[PDB]
Amino acid sequence: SLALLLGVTRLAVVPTNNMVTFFKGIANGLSENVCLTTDDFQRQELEGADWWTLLSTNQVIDDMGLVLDIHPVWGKSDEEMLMEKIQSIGVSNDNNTLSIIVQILIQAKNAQENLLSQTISAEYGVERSVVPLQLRWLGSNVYSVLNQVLNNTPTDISSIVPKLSELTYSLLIYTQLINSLKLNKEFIFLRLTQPNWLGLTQPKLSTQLSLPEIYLITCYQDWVVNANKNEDS
Amino acid sequence: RQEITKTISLKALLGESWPAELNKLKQKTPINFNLEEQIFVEDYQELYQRRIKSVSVSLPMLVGPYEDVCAQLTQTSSSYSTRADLKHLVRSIQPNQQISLSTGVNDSGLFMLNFDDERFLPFEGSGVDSSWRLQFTNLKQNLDSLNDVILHVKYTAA
Amino acid sequence: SLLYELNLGEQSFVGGGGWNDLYQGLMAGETLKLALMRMERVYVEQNSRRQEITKTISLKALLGESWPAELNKLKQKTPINFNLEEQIFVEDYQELY
Repeated sequence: SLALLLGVTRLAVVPTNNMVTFFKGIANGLSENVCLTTDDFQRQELEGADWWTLLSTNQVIDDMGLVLDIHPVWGKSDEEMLMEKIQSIGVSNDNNTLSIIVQILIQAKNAQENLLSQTISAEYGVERSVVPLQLRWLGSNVYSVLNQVLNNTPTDISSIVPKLSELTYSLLIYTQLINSLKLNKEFIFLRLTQPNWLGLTQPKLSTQLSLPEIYLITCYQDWVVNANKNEDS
Repeated sequence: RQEITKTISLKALLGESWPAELNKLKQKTPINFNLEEQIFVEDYQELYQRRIKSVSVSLPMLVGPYEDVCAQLTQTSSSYSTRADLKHLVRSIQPNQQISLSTGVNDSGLFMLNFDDERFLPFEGSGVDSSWRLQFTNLKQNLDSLNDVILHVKYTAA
Repeated sequence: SLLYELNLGEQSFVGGGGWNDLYQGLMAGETLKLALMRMERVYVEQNSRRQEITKTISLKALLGESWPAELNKLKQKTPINFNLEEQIFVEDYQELY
């Protein structure tokens, strides 16, 4: 198991067309009335998207400016960073026309995330609070997975992109990394936020893992239980 | 609240020089208005506050039951979308509403409704400080016998 | 009835196939509440007074005196045939979209 988890003499798997039924299941779940704002989601000048054309009596500027996407950080992430990012990019109209389009956007961000966190939890047996952190710590992005629908993954040819077919294979080994030992999300959240601050070396911003981490994170996972006071001190 | 009813004649409002000048305004332009205090307030008992409830129009003109009074009324209007900083259509209906005449009598000013509806009546909940227009449109192609225009208003004071 | 009575383009709230044959139709009703919620909100927005107009015409004024003369056939033999073309219904009045 330890050699497999360290990635030496790796596993073999079959690309069964059941995988297309799962990705077509994601595309179906995306398509049936979720009406998602993912239409060319991030990249600058977000033009020609339906939602703010209807609400144009309250604010017109659907194209915005720079990107509408997030990287996690410790202690406080959330919609305050999404607000500060759109507030920083040269909007002089600091009145309610700027704040209302944040409270219009929060449920539209949830409608992108909630699909994966509610569905893949029933494929692989992990809690919905772990899924987006597991996905990024594996070396992936929620939109990059959702874009494979636009790359015609739902087509039942017996071939799909490596970006899915090897990602899916890689997810099972990283699932054993979180079940051959059990740990809580705040550890993953710190490890994903700031590796050198946790105590790692700069190359471990990459997806790669080796024994000098595995000793230290395991002996931490003992010490956090062995200590004479509760979790958070 | 203090519900009040009011009426005015354009001949009585403007004086005889404007029914004379109307020989241009029959064809070239709208007729331009504002309900300023010297007729709406100073000629009546005083008030702290004022909000509209209904309006209507009658047209002193030589028009029979067999013919159409295709004129138009408006309050200065918009249908336009607000744009912030970062670094209309062919006689369509603007959401503020603009009443089109048919009879040349007060039922050209509102249709079907008595004293209730699911929705606010023309100018309901506005102050009287606005500006207004009368335009004949295609009625100007047979306009030959107009004499005066009569307006009616319902509003609440306090 | 919503899309006819407001004269509106497509929105497709009531999707077919909501039944289930692993779980014998469980949850196949709660989706109809959310369909009615998605539907109702179109009526909450899209109601306002459209430009209500009233009109009248005379067939003598419409057709001219040659047709009240030709009517000596149409009294007995045939219907009288019509179409509300623009030169009396629209071009003789203020324009519209």
